Amino acid sequence: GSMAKAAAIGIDLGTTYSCVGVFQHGKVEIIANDQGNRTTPSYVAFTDTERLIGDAAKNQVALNPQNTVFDAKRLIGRKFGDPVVQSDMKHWPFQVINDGDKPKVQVSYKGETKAFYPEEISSMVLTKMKEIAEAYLGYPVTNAVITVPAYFNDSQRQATKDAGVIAGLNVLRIINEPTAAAIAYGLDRTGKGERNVLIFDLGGGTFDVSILTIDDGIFEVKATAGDTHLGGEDFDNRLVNHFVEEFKRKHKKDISQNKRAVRRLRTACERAKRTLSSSTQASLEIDSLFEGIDFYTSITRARFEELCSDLFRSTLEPVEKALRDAKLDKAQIHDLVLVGGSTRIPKVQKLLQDFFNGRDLNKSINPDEAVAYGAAVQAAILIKSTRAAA
Ligand SMILES: Nc1ncnc2c1nc(Br)n2[C@@H]1O[C@H](CO)[C@@H](O)[C@H]1O
Ligand SMILES: [Mg+2]
Repeated sequence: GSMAKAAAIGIDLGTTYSCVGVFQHGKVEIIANDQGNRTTPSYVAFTDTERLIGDAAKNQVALNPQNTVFDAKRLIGRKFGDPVVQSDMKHWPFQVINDGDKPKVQVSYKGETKAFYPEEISSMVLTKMKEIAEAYLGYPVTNAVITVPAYFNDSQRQATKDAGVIAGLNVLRIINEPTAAAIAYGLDRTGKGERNVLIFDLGGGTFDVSILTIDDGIFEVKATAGDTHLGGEDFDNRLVNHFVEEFKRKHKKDISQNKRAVRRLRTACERAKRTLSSSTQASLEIDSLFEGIDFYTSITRARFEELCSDLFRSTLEPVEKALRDAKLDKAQIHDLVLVGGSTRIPKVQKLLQDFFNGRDLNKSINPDEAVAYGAAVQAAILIKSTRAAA
């Protein structure tokens, strides 16, 4: 009569990391990739023999900086002359060129110089997320919901759909990232009456706050605010500067000019930063860091919290601006939702909870997975084709 339908998937197409989920048997499964990772880097690398996507691209970035592309989401649907694009290009090791006032990334690939539109790079990341899902389900996937930031305009939304089409996906809908995080908690299923929800999204490179109103499952974006220069990478930079100074004091050597030693220090700092979210102290053990000197040290959570103290406190400024813009008071917020891996930091949680006078934070769904979780919930609703009974 009627063949069983393939499951639809939910994709969080992130600036630095992407995540895929599927809703089946009344629950969401966040799908790990073939290296066992629940999130996949939004990186594409180009060589003379291969195109690598995800963890394989990110793991070879150190020696291939010119031909490894990341941050395509900062370029998608924008003009080459846009001041945002011009500033961002100074920080990128890959070439960004001007093709009719549209940015393109130019790399060496399979013996030739090749330029790609940002949507083409994003389609390569979406192809990887589709293959991650098909490896778990064991059949081809066609339908997907893709999320975008709430501030994305029409051009940015259309370029995201185009990336989906190039990847061979049928895009069911483009949904806002804060709306997807709210859906993950079922905040649109609480029935009649208005609810005000604040989504606190602290990423690798940016911070976004959104205030939504939910009335009978209908979402309205009331206010957005943030900081483009505040994320997990700034906390990593504070630890790097701390340990460079520490090596200087202990061994009377400045390591800051050996890229490999700085990179090995930064990699270790980011992992120590993660350990400090669960432990009160973390060890740093690097062999032959500089001039055959082993660097074995530690950092307490109290010292890390002091190093980043100004940065953590500055997350409350966009919260107050969003509340003024929404014309609401903090007591009028019904639910607080955490998004992004950097929200696992205990001090960040404490500051926000203290600001909202001890209120509980929704953090039960892994913050790096909440957006994809909500996108997978929506994807399963959008493919329903039930015919009413008499
Ligand atoms: N448990 C964690 N505690 C502290 N930080 C974390 C954690 N997990 C993740 Br993931 N991060 C950081 O989140 C950002 C995601 O782009 C990166 O800067 C990661 O370092
Ligand atoms: Mg995100």
